[PDB]
Amino acid sequence: MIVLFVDFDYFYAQVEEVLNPSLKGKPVVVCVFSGRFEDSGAVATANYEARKFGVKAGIPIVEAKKILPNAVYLPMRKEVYQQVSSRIMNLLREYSEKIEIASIDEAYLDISDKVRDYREAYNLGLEIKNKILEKEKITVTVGISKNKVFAKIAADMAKPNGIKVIDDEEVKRLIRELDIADVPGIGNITAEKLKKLGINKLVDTLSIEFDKLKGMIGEAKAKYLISLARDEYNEPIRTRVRKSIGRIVTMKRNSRNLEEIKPYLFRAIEESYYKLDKRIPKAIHVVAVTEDLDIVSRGRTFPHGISKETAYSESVKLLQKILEEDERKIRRIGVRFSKFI
DNA sequence: GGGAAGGAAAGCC
DNA sequence: TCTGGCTTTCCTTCCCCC
Ligand SMILES: [Ca+2]
Ligand SMILES: [Ca+2]
Ligand SMILES: [Ca+2]
Ligand SMILES: [Ca+2]
Repeated sequence: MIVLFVDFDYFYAQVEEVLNPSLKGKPVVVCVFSGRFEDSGAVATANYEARKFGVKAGIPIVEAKKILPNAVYLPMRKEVYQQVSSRIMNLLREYSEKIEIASIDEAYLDISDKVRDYREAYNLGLEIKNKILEKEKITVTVGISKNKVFAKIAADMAKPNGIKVIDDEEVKRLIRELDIADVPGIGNITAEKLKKLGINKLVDTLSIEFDKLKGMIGEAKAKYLISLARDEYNEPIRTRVRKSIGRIVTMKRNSRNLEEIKPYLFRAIEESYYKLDKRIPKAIHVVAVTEDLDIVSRGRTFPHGISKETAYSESVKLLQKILEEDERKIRRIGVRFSKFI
């Protein structure tokens, strides 16, 4: 199998640069303003001009401004990025019927039936990069290898505006030399548990007692890492279908007063229904982020679709259950719908 | 013994 | 200072079915 992975560069910030070319060369920071106070919220992303200074996804906007007070700060316009992403995904479908859209800016294409070797795969990658640059002015990084995981690692190694092939020989080298923390699916918590077992490389998971590995990181992640280390990871490219849609908002001030929370909860329901667009959910979950930042949720599944009026009434009962069962104040409140008909 | 199902944990965008 | 958002697996409990 030959997998070609596409990952758009500094996507949100780059789209803003495409829509306003005068921004190019300047540090641009895309913000997610929570509306709680002046500049409260976090950075969604920033272009490398800003990132090279530590301004990146997830840091508080206030911290970003301490680092680059003169950068351009723009509020996220997800809908615009989503429409642009959709057009690019449509261009990629021309290169393969087997495509897995993984996120707003990533796609895996199985090009096994399209090219004969990595030389041809590489040339197709260039063709794709040029087509997207021609049509949308967006640069991307392409990663090519024998499976999805290595195709993604290839992209990580080449971004931004790059292309890289990790052939069979290099896959074996990486199994021995790649920091295991850099393997997709291994976050800080799993990386710490592994470091604690002396596991710093994929190859190391083959010499540890399986039960010891499984007991520390779980059966699925252990089987996952071992399959990669054995160079036997096989996962087909599959069409993805969204399984959940929701909206969660930040309240002006923390609270556990039902009447004060309701307006936010109902606003989150309205926006969620707008985002469902014809999809009818059979399940609704009310999700609350407590003052200490913990996440609590209560849901209900119906034997039928949930009308908006039913979403309103059931959401209150679920929020009451959250308040009746938890003692903390709520900071953020929302809903999530799933189990579509 | 183990499949489902609810909610938390963890991962990545 | 900690936005928003989606997916998958984990842990626990029910019950032989969902
Ligand atoms: Ca990525
Ligand atoms: Ca990207
Ligand atoms: Ca990692
Ligand atoms: Ca049951």
